[PDB]
Amino acid sequence: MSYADSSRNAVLTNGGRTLRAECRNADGNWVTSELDLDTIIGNNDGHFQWGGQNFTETAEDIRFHPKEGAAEQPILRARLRDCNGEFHDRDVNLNRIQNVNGRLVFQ
Repeated sequence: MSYADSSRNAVLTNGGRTLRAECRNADGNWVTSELDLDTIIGNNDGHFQWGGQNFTETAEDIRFHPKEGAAEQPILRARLRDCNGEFHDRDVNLNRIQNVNGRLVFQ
């Protein structure tokens, strides 16, 4: 499924630039993994782009929701600024992020 399947203590850090979460590895051990969103997440005029990087420079009000309601769906929403210079709150499915033996990687 995703890293969320075996992740906890998932909170955004650095102002929504770092995704910190504790995910179990292939052995079952809980590993604290951190993925710089700003390193693999981009904002395309109000649209999250997996593999963009530097989205935080055009993103504001970044709030991470690892376990959304009873759905426990990891989604990240923030205000995405467009090339014109406006802002529109968007949301992205962090389910793309999986855990490989104790590491967080986007897919």
